[PDB]
Amino acid sequence: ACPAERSGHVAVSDGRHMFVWGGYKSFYLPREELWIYNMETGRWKKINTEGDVPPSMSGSCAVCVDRVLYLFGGHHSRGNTNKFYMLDSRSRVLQWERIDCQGIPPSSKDKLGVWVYKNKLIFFGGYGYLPKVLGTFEFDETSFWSHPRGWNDHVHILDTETFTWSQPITTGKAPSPRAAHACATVGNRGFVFGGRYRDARMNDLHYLNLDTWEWNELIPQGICPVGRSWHSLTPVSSDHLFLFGGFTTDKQPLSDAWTYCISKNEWIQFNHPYTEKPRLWHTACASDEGEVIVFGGCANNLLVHHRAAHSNEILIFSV
Amino acid sequence: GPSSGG
Repeated sequence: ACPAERSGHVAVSDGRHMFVWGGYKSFYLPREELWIYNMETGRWKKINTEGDVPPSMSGSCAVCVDRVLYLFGGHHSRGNTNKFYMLDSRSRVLQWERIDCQGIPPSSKDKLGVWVYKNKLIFFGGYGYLPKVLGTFEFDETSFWSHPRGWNDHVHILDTETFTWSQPITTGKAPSPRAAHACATVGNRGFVFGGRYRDARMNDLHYLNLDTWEWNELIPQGICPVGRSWHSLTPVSSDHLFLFGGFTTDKQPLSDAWTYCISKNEWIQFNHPYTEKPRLWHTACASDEGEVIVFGGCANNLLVHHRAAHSNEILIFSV
Repeated sequence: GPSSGG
């Protein structure tokens, strides 16, 4: 029992079960399928969901808060969306619910990132159509020749107490607009690393203070990882982020792994047995046993669609 | 399609 290979899916976890949905391969994976990976046993279970099932999408943004799945955005066969769904997995047959949220939602987009803080889901960045909204938008000129698309640096809050969208008034210098960056939350710090913007897959590291809404840039002393998009960034402790895979400005698929030590502001390269298994647009989830479970994604330049090496392998890192 | 902008 194993799910088909795919890139651009979502994977969220409670530390024990990892829920996999969506993505595409070589096209979109079946919308009603929810794959559950037991991190302790290593076994899969497919279930068919009901209710307001989202369309099959890549680049959607999902979270698991107290075993409630939330999903925003993505790209389906007719383009980007800004719909918001929730799937309670706490129990019966799982039923999707499309949440008609109050307030101004974000623009339709995919390949963004989210931080979870108290009752708030905080979404940053992504790629989609021209957006009233705070922040900046920057067109992708390769989309001009349909609807043009571009990157944003937008921060949006969905307050789960009321399912109301809003935007915080931030201080500091936001990261540039970007997509396929990776976000990770530790405490009240929402970290974002890398991502694609114009002609670069970037190497910069920021966090947004989720209490005071101040942006900070982190300059680590010493060797930093090469700039990338489509990588994963995973909290593995109150003081370490785990970086794996991605895709460089020069289209190199990556298999390096690093841990960022927050308190020392330092990157440490991480040796592992998958140096011959680069992955981009995979997912990664931390286990309660201190592991990082990488699933899916593409082993080569997925931009050459007819040659794309999509994967269904589980990679287990012991951090 | 899905991969643009990354």
